[PDB]
Amino acid sequence: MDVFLMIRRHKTTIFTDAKESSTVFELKRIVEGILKRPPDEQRLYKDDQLLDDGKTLGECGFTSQTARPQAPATVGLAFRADDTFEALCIEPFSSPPELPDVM
Amino acid sequence: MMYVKLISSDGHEFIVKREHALTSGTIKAMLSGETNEVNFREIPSHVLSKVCMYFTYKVRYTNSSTEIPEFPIAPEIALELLMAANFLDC
Amino acid sequence: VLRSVNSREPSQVIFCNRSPRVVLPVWLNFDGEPQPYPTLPPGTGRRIHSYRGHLWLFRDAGTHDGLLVNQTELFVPSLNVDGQPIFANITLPVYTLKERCLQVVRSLVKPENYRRLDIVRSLYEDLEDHPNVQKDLERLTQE
Ligand SMILES: COCCOc1cc(-c2scnc2C)ccc1CNC(=O)[C@@H]1C[C@@H](O)CN1C(=O)[C@@H](c1cc(C)no1)C(C)C
Repeated sequence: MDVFLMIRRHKTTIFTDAKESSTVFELKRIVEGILKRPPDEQRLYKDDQLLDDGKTLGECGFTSQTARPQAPATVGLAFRADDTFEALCIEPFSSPPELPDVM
Repeated sequence: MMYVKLISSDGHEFIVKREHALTSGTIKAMLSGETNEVNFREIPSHVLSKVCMYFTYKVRYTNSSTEIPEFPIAPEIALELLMAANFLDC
Repeated sequence: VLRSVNSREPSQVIFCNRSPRVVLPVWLNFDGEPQPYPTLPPGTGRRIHSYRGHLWLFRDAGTHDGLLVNQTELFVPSLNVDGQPIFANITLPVYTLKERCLQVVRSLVKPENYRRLDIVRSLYEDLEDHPNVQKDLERLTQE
């Protein structure tokens, strides 16, 4: 069962899909192919919670019912900077303007 | 698997599958004119993120028999998203 | 060209609304005239009596947005095999992002105030060109 995700770090957002049965480590291998950072230099999160490599995406709360193509679930990403991992930081998207009077 | 980077007016970088981005004929022309990066000086991240969700939704549900859900659009972004969709031809 | 064949051969159909819209079924009569039939609320189905060779199309009853039936524009009732009714699965199409945006904007702004929106003139005309059956019948005729 496919889950649709947004892997987000700072001002980077990766749009990708994965199996609900696939693991956090397998998702780190996906990120490695894109951002060129090995899985040992990555930390994946669901909100403020660090995810375990051996856990499936379904076990981490990424279910097909909550990670939809039109409304994907967010996976936080933090990279290892030399000795220590940076704090999880996700830059918010811009704020829409005020709705015009006619709307 | 080839990916492309779509950069919003406010500097957010969206990495999407090349096949998904090619939903837009305008994007296809900007890629086949770094090398797999397109900058959108007029499209902010609250609009460009939604365009990427549209590409995922479109590729997933096109020619599909599994009941199609509504593509959600918040009223606050509808006007700029309409303009982006018109420029992108999608 | 687009009209029902007067076969007089019954064909039992299930109109199954697998969309979030209120559905307006439209029968193309023997002269090609669109005839509206009772509406179907979202997620509901109806067993209806139709005929082989007859032509149907389905729209959102409030806005006239086009819908798909068995993945295509037109539904033609066929031969019932072993008394099984034909399913007419009505679904939302994958609208273009532009058409989907035009739908959302039309639902928030009164037609009088389309001209007050800060958009290019072509987009005002796109908003005013509301979905319609006659326009689609002419599009489908030319094709
Ligand atoms: C039977 O009581 C009135 C209701 O009739 C109906 C309601 C519905 C719908 S569509 C959504 N909800 C409902 C309930 C659908 C069908 C019907 C009745 N069924 C019909 O009206 C069918 C549908 C279409 O094929 C034309 N037709 C005919 O009967 C035509 C006909 C007769 C012969 C001979 N050849 O064509 C007639 C109008 C000239």
